[PDB]
Parts: sequence; C-alpha cells; structure tokens
Amino acid sequence: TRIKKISIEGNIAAGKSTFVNILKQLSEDWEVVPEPVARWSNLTMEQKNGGNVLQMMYEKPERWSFTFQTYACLSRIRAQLASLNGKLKDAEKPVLFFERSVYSDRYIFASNLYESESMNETEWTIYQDWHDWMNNQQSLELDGIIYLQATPETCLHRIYLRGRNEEQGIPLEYLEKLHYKHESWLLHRTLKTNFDYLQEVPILTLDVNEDFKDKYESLVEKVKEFLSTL
Amino acid sequence: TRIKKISIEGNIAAGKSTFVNILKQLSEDWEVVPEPVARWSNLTMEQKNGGNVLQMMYEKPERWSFTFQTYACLSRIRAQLASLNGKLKDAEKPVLFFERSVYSDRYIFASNLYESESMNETEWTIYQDWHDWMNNQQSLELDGIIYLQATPETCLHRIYLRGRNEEQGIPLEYLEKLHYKHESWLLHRTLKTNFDYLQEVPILTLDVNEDFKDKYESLVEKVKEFLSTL
Ligand SMILES: CCCN(c1nc(-c2nccc(N)n2)cs1)c1cc(-c2ccc(CCN3CCN(C)CC3)cc2)ccc1C
Ligand SMILES: CCCN(c1nc(-c2nccc(N)n2)cs1)c1cc(-c2ccc(CCN3CCN(C)CC3)cc2)ccc1C
Ligand SMILES: O=c1ccn([C@@H]2O[C@H](COP(=O)(O)OP(=O)(O)O)[C@@H](O)[C@H]2O)c(=O)[nH]1
Ligand SMILES: O=c1ccn([C@@H]2O[C@H](COP(=O)(O)OP(=O)(O)O)[C@@H](O)[C@H]2O)c(=O)[nH]1
Ligand code: NA
Ligand code: NA
Repeated sequence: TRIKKISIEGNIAAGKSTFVNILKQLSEDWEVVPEPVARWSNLTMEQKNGGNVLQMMYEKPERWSFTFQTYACLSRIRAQLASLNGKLKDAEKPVLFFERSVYSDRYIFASNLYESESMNETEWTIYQDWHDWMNNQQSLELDGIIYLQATPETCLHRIYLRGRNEEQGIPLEYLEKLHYKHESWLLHRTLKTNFDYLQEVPILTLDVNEDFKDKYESLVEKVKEFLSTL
Repeated sequence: TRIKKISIEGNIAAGKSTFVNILKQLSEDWEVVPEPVARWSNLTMEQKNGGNVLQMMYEKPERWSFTFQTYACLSRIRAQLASLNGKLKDAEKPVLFFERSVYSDRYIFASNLYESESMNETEWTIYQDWHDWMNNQQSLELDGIIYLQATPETCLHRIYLRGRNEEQGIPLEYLEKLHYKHESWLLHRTLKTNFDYLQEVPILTLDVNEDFKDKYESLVEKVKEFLSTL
C-alpha cells in the first residue's frame, strides 16, 4: 500500500532502540530504520567514518560538530530512503518506524551544539541552509511521531545500564537540556520549525520511566490504536 | 526542447567568467550558471555564509576546507537545478553553460585540499560519500565540457589583472598543481572518477593564453561547431 512513516523520538537512552527492536518483531508489515549515530556507537565506509567522527567529537566538539551533524543527517536520509524504496512492497498495512528523524537531528542535536558554541553562526546557518535544501531535494514526511518521554534521571540511569565507556561522563545537566527541547517540540508544541506540516502531525506520548522490556503490551496497544487513527 | 548542459572548466583566472558572460549575450537560447564561489568572491544568506567561509579558508584552510567544499558544491547543485527548472522553456536550441561543475569541485579543488592535508582522511571520505550520494539523489549530467586551457603563468598574470586582494598571495606552484589536475582530467583523460559516463562526454579544448575579450569570434565559432556535434 502507501507506507506509513512514524518517527520514534526521545532523549538519550530513553529506550528508543529497545522499543523499535520490540516493534519490528510484532508484524511482518512493520520495519524499522535504526539511527546511523546509534549504529556507529555499537567495516562499512559509513561506520568507519562515523566511528572516527564520534571519537573526534568527544575530543573536540567545537571542531567536529558541523561535520558530525551533516554526516549523521545525510546517513539518516540515505538509510530512510533505502528502507522506503526497498521494503514492505507486499505488505497490506505497511509501517516504517524511524529511530529519530531529520527534525531531531536539526532541532534537538545540531541546535544544542550551536547553543553550546560547538558550532559558530556560519556553521549553524550553513547547516540549516543545507538541511532546508537537502530535505526538499516529500518522500520522508512523517504520518506520526511517537514520543518516548523519560525523566533526565531515568535516561542517566539508562546510560549507566547500557555501559558505553564514552557516555559515562555525560552529565544530568546535558540530558536536562535535551529533555527541555523535546518537551518544547513534542509536548507544548512551542518550538517553531521550518516544516509547516509538522504542526499538524499527530504525536503519541508514551511514558517509558517504568522498565518495559518484559512488560510492553500496554505501550504496543497504544501504538496500534494511534496507527488506526492515521 | 531538452536543455544541453555544458560545463566551462579551467584553472583559476583562465577567463571562465569572462567567457561565460560573452556567451550569454550571443543567443536568447543561451543561459549561464555562474560558480557560487566566484559570486562569493565579488546580502543573500548564501553570500554572507560564502564570504565568511572564504575569509576563514584563507586564515586556516585545514579547519575550513571540508565546510567550504561541502557548501560550494551544495550551492552549485542548487543554482544549476534552479536554472535547469527555471530557464530556457521557450528556447528552440537551449544551452546552459555551467561555470565549472560538481566534478571540478571534487576532482580539482576538494582533491587538492586533501592532497595539501587541509582535509584529513575522514573529512575526505565523508566528502566523497556525500558527493557520490548528493549527485545521485541524472538531471545535471553534462552533454559536453569546454576546457579553457591557459598556462599557470597566464593564470598568475590574470589573478594580477583581476586584483582581488586575498588572491595576490596565491603562488605559481599552486596554479601549476591545479593545471596538472585539469590536464590529467580533460586532456590526457587519465584521471579516474566515480561517474562512468564522464569518460564518454565530449571535450572541446580552447587555448585562451591570448587575450580574447575584444577578439573571441574564433573561440565562439569552435563552441558553435562543438554544440552542433552534440
Ligand atoms: C550520547 C550523546 C552523544 N553526543 C551527541 N550525539 C549527537 C547526536 N546524536 C544523534 C543524532 C544526532 N544528530 N546527533 C550530537 S552530540 C555527544 C555529546 C557530547 C557532549 C556534549 C556536551 C557535554 C556537556 C559536558 N560538560 C558541559 C560543561 N560543564 C561545565 C561540564 C560538563 C557532554 C558531552 C560529546 C560528543 C558526542 C558525540
Ligand atoms: C582563488 C583560489 C581560492 N581558493 C580555493 N578555491 C577553491 C574552490 N574554488 C572553486 C570551487 C571549489 N570547489 N573550490 C578551493 S581553495 C583558496 C586557496 C587557498 C590557498 C591554498 C594553498 C596555497 C599555497 C600557498 N603556500 C603553500 C606552501 N608554500 C610553502 C607556501 C605557499 C595558497 C592559497 C586558500 C583559500 C582559498 C579560498
Ligand atoms: O525499559 C527499558 C528500556 C531500556 N533499558 C535499557 O536502557 C538502556 C538504553 O536503552 P536504548 O538503547 O533503547 O536507548 P535509546 O538511546 O535507543 O533511546 C539500554 O541498556 C536498555 O537495555 C531498560 O533496561 N529498560
Ligand atoms: O582574455 C582575457 C580573459 C581574462 N582577462 C582578465 O583575466 C582576469 C580573470 O578572468 P576571469 O575572471 O574570467 O577568470 P576565471 O577565474 O573566471 O577563469 C580578469 O581580470 C579578466 O578581465 C583578460 O584580461 N583577458
Ligand atoms: Na517486522
Ligand atoms: Na542569453
């Protein structure tokens, strides 16, 4: 049929990869596009570039933020378009779940890096110009967003559970800032973007503070109800 | 009709902008796309970004080369596509002359900046990946290339004639390196690219060592003969 495109949004270690890997197993009509940055954070040219860029980012964010953000967003568009053109062609009710979106790339991450002075004004204006044009040159437009809403403290604890060495230094204050941006964008809907259609996109907010790995049936029921409304 | 796409290639100050501004005046069926970098080197957001990036490049090329090259190539694709979709719709024999191409961006300039250590391997691999994908995601494929072939010494003298303050320090050695790349790509056809069709694209080589501003009729005759073969 026509593939429904749903973005899964949320803070670092809210449980997006966990949730998407749950969903993919529940229907042959359901496919997922993992976030390139998540895959880099685990042989391919993108993975080699991504692992180098991430390591350089941790060392010197004010040098590498523009390069990282442009490659993360390119990598995501390529991966989303490949799934959209590759998969679900025999499906009766096709749904593609994106682990985050080109909108979180710009309005959460790249925006935060500009706000932290890791990009200068020229880098940030080049990035927005690049993004505005790269997304118009639509096929990836979202039918819905699922917001996995967790407290900064939950996400800090989940960084600890996941155990990536590079992340154990990330402080609660950073997660608080990303949390505020997600709340402004997806709960209050106060954050202005350059994609008018986003103000009209339905949003499902799921509280994921309680562990769901062995107990996700209520969350998935909410997803199936939300999907039926689209 | 179908618009013929012709790239004008050549070293710094070979006379490309001069030649393109001559051609545009000779036919209502002929239009030109000036190089964004050339326009930055003279109020628009691109011009402000471009003027900042160029100035930063002269100060610290090993910091800004990746950012510059990505924005120069994006800016060119946008400008070429805008002309291709905007212009020549009532023309009987439409021709769009590009001041350089996405191929000179990568195989002349970005390649030289990698060779000079102004981009590291990751920057250069990200750039080529970005380029390979950004050009496939064809509408800008060239029908022909016109190579304005000038000696490094001619180009050094023409930098002097043009008088841009920032360029008066550019040394003959740099122009010699760019000259060699153009000769390898467009005369010897030894330079390998990732665009198979380029090996088959017709090339017209014009010697522009002699001043042509008041005496260009033989050059244009060669252009009209070349166009009739396409
Ligand atoms: C898991 C997070 C990875 N991540 C990013 N991830 C992204 C992204 N992810 C997915 C899609 C996308 N488009 N971007 C951007 S940055 C990331 C974050 C940092 C970083 C930035 C700031 C702080 C604050 C520390 N200071 C603040 C001053 N205080 C006085 C002391 C404490 C700490 C660490 C560094 C490197 C990377 C790589
Ligand atoms: C008119 C040229 C502008 N240009 C470029 N233009 C481009 C481009 N143009 C058009 C499309 C495109 N994609 N790229 C790339 S760099 C440019 C060139 C330089 C530059 C690089 C190297 C040297 C060598 C000097 N040293 C070498 C060591 N020796 C011991 C002493 C002498 C001197 C100057 C700096 C900034 C810019 C901006
Ligand atoms: O209900 C949950 C959700 C996540 N996690 C753990 O929290 C960490 C972060 O989850 P994930 O990678 O899914 O977070 P994302 O960054 O993808 O949002 C991982 O170690 C998960 O196994 C958990 O224990 N219970
Ligand atoms: O036959 C010519 C061609 C060019 N020029 C001058 O050479 C300089 C560089 O020309 P242009 O800007 O066209 O070079 P491009 O960088 O565009 O190849 C300018 O001052 C031109 O006016 C000239 O005097 N005679
Ligand atoms: Na599935
Ligand atoms: Na004309």
